[PDB]
Amino acid sequence: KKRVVFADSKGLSLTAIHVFSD
Amino acid sequence: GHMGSLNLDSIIGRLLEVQLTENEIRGLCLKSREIFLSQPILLELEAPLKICGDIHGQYYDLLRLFEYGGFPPESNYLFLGDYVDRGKQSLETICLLLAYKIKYPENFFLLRGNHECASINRIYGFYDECKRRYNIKLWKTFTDCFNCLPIAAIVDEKIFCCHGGLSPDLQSMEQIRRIMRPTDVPDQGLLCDLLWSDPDKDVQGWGENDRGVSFTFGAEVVAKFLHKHDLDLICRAHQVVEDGYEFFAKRQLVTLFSAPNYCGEFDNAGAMMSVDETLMCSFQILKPAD
Ligand SMILES: [Mn+2]
Ligand SMILES: [Mn+2]
Repeated sequence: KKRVVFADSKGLSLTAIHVFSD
Repeated sequence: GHMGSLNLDSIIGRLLEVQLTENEIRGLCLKSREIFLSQPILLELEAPLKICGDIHGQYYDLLRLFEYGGFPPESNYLFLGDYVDRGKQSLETICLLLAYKIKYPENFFLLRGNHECASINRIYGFYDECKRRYNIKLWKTFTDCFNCLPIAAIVDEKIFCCHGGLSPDLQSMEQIRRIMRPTDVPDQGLLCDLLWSDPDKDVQGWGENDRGVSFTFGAEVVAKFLHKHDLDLICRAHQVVEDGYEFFAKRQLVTLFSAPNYCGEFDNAGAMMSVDETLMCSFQILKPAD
């Protein structure tokens, strides 16, 4: 049975940032 | 079969090159309406999934969202509402979303936001855009479609998703399932609250919402809701947040908002939440450069 885990609690990046031209 | 058939690949291709007939858009509304009505009003979804917040007619930002998240069917999508109003291209936005819903009805999902009601989008842009580019009858066809959108989703029995938030009337999920469609969004009650309420770090329990409709709810309300229903997370949208996502109540709730530099009044990023098959969650942040 699955459990919600946020990635930074597993030593991974919580976020990825995509900066785009407007 | 009374209106003939759409060429959906043609329609999608023309939308991505950013010019539909009135009958094409009508067909998008009627066919997607039938699909919405064939699926539950409380969706039961499985991960992997990408979850997106408000768009508000910012069509070029929607295209950026698909570019970085993966165009359907490369990723599964759940949008949390507020596709139209305020932005300059509500029609392109909702047409592309309805096209993907028709083409990938089991891998692409749209929830109802408070702007998917005629009482709201009459005033905040969509009615005017329909009238200027097509006609009022088309806007009413959109209203008929919007009145059949699902209103909440549960991902793998652990993530409860809706546009606005909780309701003091929500005791059982069956209460959501018993909401009959088509319906407009009334100015009080369960449906209203699911589309309009906000979390508030200063409120204890429930408070009156400043919008003039619905409520605010505090952190113990969230904790008791997750506890009662054996859930792990509430995922909602509706409020602009600076980073495109924002946690509430020790990460028991998250707000997603996917329209960057929202309606020219904010300098926010947009975000989407990536949920893998184990329900490990991360965020993809869209930041326009200056
Ligand atoms: Mn909103
Ligand atoms: Mn909203």
